[PDB]
Amino acid sequence: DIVLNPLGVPSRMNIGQILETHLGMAAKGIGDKINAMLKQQQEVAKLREF
Amino acid sequence: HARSTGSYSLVTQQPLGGKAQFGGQRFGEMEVWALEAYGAAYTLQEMLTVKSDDVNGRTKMYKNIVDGNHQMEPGMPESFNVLLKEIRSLGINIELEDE
Amino acid sequence: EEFDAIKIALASPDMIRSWSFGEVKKPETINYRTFKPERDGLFCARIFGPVKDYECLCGKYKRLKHRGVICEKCGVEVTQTKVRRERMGHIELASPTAHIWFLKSLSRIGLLLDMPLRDIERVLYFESYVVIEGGMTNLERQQILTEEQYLDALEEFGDEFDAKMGAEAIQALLKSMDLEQECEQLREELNETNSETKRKKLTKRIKLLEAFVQSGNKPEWMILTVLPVLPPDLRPLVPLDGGRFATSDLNDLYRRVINRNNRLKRLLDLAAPDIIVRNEKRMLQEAVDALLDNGRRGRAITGSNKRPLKSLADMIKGKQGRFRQNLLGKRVDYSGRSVITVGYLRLHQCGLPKKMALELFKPFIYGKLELRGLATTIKAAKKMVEREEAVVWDILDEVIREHPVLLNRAPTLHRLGIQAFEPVLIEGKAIQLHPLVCAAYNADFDGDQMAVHVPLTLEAQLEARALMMSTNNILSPANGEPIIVPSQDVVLGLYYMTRDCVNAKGEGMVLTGPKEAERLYRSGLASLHARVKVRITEYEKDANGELVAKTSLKDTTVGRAILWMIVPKGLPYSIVNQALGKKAISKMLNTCYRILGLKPTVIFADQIMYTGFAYAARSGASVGIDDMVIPEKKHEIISEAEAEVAEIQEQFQSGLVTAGERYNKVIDIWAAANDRVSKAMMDNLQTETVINRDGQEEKQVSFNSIYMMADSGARGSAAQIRQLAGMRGLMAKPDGSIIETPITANFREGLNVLQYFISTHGARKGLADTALKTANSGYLTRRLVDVAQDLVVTEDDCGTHEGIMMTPVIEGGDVKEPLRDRVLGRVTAEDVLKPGTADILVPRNTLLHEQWCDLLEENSVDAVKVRSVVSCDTDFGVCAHCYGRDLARGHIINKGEAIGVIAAQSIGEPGTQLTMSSIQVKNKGSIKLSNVKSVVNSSGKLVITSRNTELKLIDEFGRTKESYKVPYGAVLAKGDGEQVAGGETVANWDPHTMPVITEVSGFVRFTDMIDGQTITRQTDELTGLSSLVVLDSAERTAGGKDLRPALKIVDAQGNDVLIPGTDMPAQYFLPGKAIVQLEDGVQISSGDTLARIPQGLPRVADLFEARRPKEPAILAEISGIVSFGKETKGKRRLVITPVDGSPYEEMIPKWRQLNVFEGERVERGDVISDGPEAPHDILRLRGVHAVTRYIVNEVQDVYRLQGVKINDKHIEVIVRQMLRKATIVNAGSSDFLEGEQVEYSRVKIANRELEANGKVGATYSRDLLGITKASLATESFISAASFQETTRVLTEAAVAGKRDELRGLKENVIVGRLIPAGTGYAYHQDRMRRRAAG
Amino acid sequence: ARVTVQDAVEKIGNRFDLVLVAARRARQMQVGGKDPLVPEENDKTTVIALREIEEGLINNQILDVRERQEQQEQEAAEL
Amino acid sequence: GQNMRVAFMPWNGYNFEDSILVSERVVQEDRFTTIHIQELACVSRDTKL
Repeated sequence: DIVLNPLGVPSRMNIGQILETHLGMAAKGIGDKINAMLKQQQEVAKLREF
Repeated sequence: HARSTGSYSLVTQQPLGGKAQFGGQRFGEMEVWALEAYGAAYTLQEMLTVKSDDVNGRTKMYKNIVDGNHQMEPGMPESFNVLLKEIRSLGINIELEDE
Repeated sequence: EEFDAIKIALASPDMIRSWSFGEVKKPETINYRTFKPERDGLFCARIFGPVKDYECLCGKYKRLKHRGVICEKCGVEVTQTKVRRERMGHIELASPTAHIWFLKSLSRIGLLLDMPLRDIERVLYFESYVVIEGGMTNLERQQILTEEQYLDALEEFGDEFDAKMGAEAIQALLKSMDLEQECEQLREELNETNSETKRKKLTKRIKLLEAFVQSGNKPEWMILTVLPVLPPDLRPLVPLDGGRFATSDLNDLYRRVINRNNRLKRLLDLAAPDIIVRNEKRMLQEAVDALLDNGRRGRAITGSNKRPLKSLADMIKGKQGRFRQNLLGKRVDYSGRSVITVGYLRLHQCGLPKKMALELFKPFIYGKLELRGLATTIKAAKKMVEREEAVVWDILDEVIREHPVLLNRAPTLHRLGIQAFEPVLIEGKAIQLHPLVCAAYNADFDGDQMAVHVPLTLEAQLEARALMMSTNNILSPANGEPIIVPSQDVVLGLYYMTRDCVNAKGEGMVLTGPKEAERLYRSGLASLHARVKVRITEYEKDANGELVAKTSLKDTTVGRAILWMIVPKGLPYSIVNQALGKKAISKMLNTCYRILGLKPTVIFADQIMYTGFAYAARSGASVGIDDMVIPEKKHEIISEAEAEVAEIQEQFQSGLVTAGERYNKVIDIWAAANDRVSKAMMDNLQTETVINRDGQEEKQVSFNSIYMMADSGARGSAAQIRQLAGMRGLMAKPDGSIIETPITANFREGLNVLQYFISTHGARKGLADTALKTANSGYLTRRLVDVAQDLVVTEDDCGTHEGIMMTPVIEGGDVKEPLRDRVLGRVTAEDVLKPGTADILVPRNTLLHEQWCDLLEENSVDAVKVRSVVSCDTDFGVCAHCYGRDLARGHIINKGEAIGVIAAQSIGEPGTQLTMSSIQVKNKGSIKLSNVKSVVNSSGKLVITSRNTELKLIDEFGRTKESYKVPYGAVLAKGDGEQVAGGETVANWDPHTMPVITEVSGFVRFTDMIDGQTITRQTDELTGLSSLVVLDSAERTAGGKDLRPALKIVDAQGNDVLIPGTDMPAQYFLPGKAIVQLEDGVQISSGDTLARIPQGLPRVADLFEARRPKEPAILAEISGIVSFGKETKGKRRLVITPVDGSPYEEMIPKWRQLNVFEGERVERGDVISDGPEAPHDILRLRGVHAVTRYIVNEVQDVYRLQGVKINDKHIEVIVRQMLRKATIVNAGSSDFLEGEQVEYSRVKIANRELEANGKVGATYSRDLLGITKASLATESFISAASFQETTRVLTEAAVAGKRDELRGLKENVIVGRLIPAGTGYAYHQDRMRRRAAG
Repeated sequence: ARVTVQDAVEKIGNRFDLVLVAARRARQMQVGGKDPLVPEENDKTTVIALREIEEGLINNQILDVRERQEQQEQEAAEL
Repeated sequence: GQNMRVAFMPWNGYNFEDSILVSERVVQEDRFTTIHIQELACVSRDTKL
């Protein structure tokens, strides 16, 4: 839903935004797996373990 | 913001500034340098003659614009008359040397 | 109505009474119950006019029933309310009071009366008497008097003498003075004594009195007797919405003055004691002074809010005065403001939102609706546009069409800040902007606002379309390079698509056209970057205006074939057969413009932008964390640096190395480690791509996105990747020293807390300088453009004589700007001929375009006489042939435009960007010596005995390649005319030991060497070869210091050995710090020594300010022998004894090293004392050409250091206006030494030596001022009064009685007339022919 | 022409004279009701003058003759 | 503020100089929708008329 220019990263010296992007993607992937498995309700203990 | 014809000041009768009170942009000093560098005398003459400082100039401009005739009639700026009166009241004589 | 000039003078009481329609007596201003003004108050409707249009106070005469009758019930005349803005009033002052401008401004009455200011101030304060006239000889005129001896005079004489106090005394003094007697007396007595300290003051006295003579301006009007008052409208007391009032402090000042005036009126007839009358007069004077200028003479009179009250002078001066914020720059109508946004638009189209479109052109909508007949009346049209019906949009779609609109972005640095675009209606809120123009605006899409203006009249539309359209503006006025270069994304796409990959797809396939190549790419059967064979038909215009085609087959990548659909049938294929970087695109755009034309250039640029955006979108490039590679040697280099860091720390703690040496070693090793890390970074980043194609392995150019964005120049640089992935160098703490502990880590690995804290120092300092110095940049721009007001072309060619010699900048280092570009666009001043004699290319004037430049660079020409702006002989302007061709258009400049404003903007715009022993030959050539006093040393080699010699490297053609400086008494390992290769140490000299080497050979016996009075006996404690020691004045005995210790050369018989070929004696004089090497009895040969003598933005602002350097270099004004006279009396003295002329003597600092001695001969304009040089001295000794070259080179150095290119012609034009004053030394038509204008002197001598008169005129000398003084010292007074120090120029033009013919640009800008530039010139030529014809 | 004004300047000789001559032509073209000697082909008021001076039909020397014959014939009609 | 997906890719020049390209979905679901409250004052006085 959001498109940003890539050339604005290097000269601006702000690299932490790339790490933040990767961290956010990883967090959303974890949450996506959590909700995907939640729709089927395998086991309360399985959710606890995960 | 966008102004066509609105308020005018009291002492110098220029259009005011600020969106909240509906006033026009300030045609700053540097863009005058740029425009006179270009060489478009008429454009800056309109900018500082018929837009802000002519009581009977802008009225005639509006009238004949509504009449479909975009003809310009010049006039002495009011902010120059106030300057003349002030400098005369300061005690220094000043006259407009007519032909 | 129409006028010709403006008149300024003093106001006599007669006309101050004439102007006023009445006089005020009542301090009241308005009623409280009602709101009608009172009689003879500050708002009296009788005096100033009716409050409401065509109405009287009571109602007897109204509604134009009586046109101009005066209502007898009240006494007011019925007319418009505009007369209130013009009617004036006066107040009769019971006691005369002194004007403040002519008292504190430096004095204009102090000189006129020749009295000290303190005495006048004492007299005005009722403290000391002044004798207007004394019958007896005991007293005399203008003698200050204390009370006790005043009473003594009263009892001694009484009525015989006349003395009194107050401003009445000053008025009587002015009355008693006779101007003509002083005029004839001071002028005559001035010539009797040449007291140079008093010549200037006497000349000023004579000038002031003669101005009073021929101005018709009596000094009696200097003291105010009746005071004018401002019209009520300009000092409005108007009601507020909340039932309160607000008024100007002028009302308070007038109330105070009138109150104490009538109080003094009552006290005068109350016969009160004179003490109270003196007090009341003092306070009357104080009040009138406060009214004229509050915070000038005493304590500023504050108001109810404990703030100083704004006097009417404060309303006319400063940044807040009427001149700057209300006359030059004004608020404007028919404008709007919005936020900026990006667009697919054409180059001449701007996205205007619909909501503001109807608001701006609303009067046009009313008119079009009236003419179209859908609206019966104007207010019906107003209702319709309020209802925004579809018809109003139907009108809008064509009302805006073909109607340009001006766009502005504050601040407007240079001429390109205002651009005319064709509007295109868009449904949104923000102004859409074509991306290519952004670089022209220096605007980035991060919330920056934009202003939109609309021209009304047909002339304005024509000017906007023909002159202000963005298509017309491609090249900078500063220099001819393009401004429409694609910034970051188009170049990225082009650099991506014009690439070569060795193993991509379908490589080697042979094709016959670009169209099927693009269909292959769209089908995906062939990669974008793949080597193929393509058939291409290109064109050339070798014939005289005809295009001829050639078809061939070339090996190229797919993208270079696709791009061929864009080139407009006029460029060779080789121009699109590269990687297409930033510089490639810029230079190919320039070539396309200079070969084909203008419209194909803009069409080609638009298509380039479209295709670049499209393929940049098609490709896809991102910034991943893995792209930030880290070389594996970083920590190894860190360890291999800290090892010797600890080693150096241990050495320092041992004590065998000093702190400074340790600092130098550690900074050097850290710099070496940083260089190694950066080299590893670039090695890992530039050729990281290793790929195989039907082979083993090959390294190609990197496919990393970071390398693509760095190499192509779209954004950033390879130096930035050093801090991106490597250690962030070393930074300097704000004191000035550089921290020896660097930031070994990088952004990718993160930082330590203390590392970030250290970097914050540099970050905050960098922010601070940017935040501060832009104000100095703006002030510099204002001062530059102020003096560059009226530089407009008046003629095409004045037919002047030779101008300025031109040379490349090979001096110092490598050739930075060759003759190719430094003369491109100039016009020669003489018949320049090729190195082959009698081969002339120019009839003393031609336009040096690229072809003539190629012809001359093919030849070995190195110097040309070109026509300069300063050398122009045109009066009140410059001619085109003295100036050169335009840079915005490329052709010769046509008359009408203004050069000063554009040049000042060009040199002021980059201001915000520029905030901050042996000689080795480098290349093969012939060694030449310039102005050499050659001599042969004891070893037979060539050595130098002068300071004015330079080393030159002549190539095989004859033109010099390198230039170097060789000092006096140096040793050279080569002679003159030696053709030697580079890499050899040719010249050698001790950095400290300055020899006194003898050019002749003979016996050396110690002469004039008396021990115990001039020299001391000291011997070397190790070698023993020593002689008598000569020290400076502070260390040697004063008994023998009268004579300079001279060591002449003698022979066996004991006679002086004269110079070979000359009868002048040859002896040397020994200054201080001179210890003779050889002993007595021994001799030296030629070239051997006798005694060894051991040894940003403001930087460009001070040159235009003509600041005197702290230690100016002293030069000689005449030739001849240099000798020394007075010794050690405050400062030394230097005599000059020329061949036939005079004893020119002046103070010389003995504490500074000299270049010559007692026995030397020096010509005029030569370096005697070292150090920085004063431009005033350069102009005084050498011609204007020298100072022009000095200024242009010095200013160009700073701009070169920051990598900003400016055509030189934009600099000396200011110098052209910088050299405008002259000082007379002769007589015949003017005073003895008054300053005037050099063109005025030229028009004075244009008849004094011509047929009108044989020879009576005077000879002059050019003068150089500061930029501000030159701006102020002009013929017009409004031009100076609109810039700075308005009070001083006003008060001097008043007494001078000047008039201004309205020649300058800003003069007509203030007056509202047409500005004499472009079309305004075409109008003023008609007006001047009219006034010539009467 | 319409977007560029190159070939008109040769018929005139200067950049600052083309605006004046175009304005003087368009004045009588609009308020004087004069039919432009260039075909209109759906063009606005201040562009047909530019096109006409591109094809070079008017000039200051010949813009001052047809305005004098009309006034002399008007005076003949009155007298 | 909010948090959403983001890709670093130059799209047709609509992100030419630090500009932001936005999707219709975020406007559909009102992620950045804000609320503004203003106050207007009408004053009644006793004028001499």
